[PDB]
Amino acid sequence: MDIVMTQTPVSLAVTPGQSASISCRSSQSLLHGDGRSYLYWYVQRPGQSPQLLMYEASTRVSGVPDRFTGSGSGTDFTLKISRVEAEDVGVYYCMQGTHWGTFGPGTKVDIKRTVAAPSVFIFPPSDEQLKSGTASVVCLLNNFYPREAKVQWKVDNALQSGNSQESVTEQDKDSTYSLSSTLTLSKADYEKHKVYACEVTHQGLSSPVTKSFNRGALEV
Repeated sequence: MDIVMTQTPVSLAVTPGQSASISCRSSQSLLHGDGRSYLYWYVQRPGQSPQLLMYEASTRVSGVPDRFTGSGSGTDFTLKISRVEAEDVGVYYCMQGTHWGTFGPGTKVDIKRTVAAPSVFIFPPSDEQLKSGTASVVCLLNNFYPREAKVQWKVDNALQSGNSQESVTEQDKDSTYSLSSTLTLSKADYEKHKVYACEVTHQGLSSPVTKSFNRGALEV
């Protein structure tokens, strides 16, 4: 009698770094006389052709990351991921080896985009730009989520507004953003002040972070 394969769950969403384990079930036992159960695990990543991950239920294919392990015998099997990584997105199918048939229904492994606080850094202007008579101070926000972020400039601890421009990258595929905030002053006005600081507000930060530097350059 031909074998019917079923998988659970239909889908799961996890954060990179978590563990996971999906299940596969066969309508008939896959156990052979040699004590081995002929069960394959495949993954189909977006746009790619299926890739073999496991054979004989518990033997990982050479080259497959060691985060993948397999277990099970007879009619019930599991694929285990000790640490889910971003590149594990895809549909995971099981397939029995007793006779030629279709994949199981598959389990789509999604990956949740969590809140990521930005890494903030400030950059004094270069002497080459100061020669042109213009000073541009840059505050960089690297790889954050979600998009909403506030950058408040302060010159000698005076709140600034109207002399800064923001440039954000397109959404990454990590779905994170990177942003630059450039405070532009004349060379004369730049050398009129000592402390330059950017204060970033982002829901990934329990409190707003301030990066500063002291002209003449002490980074605080």
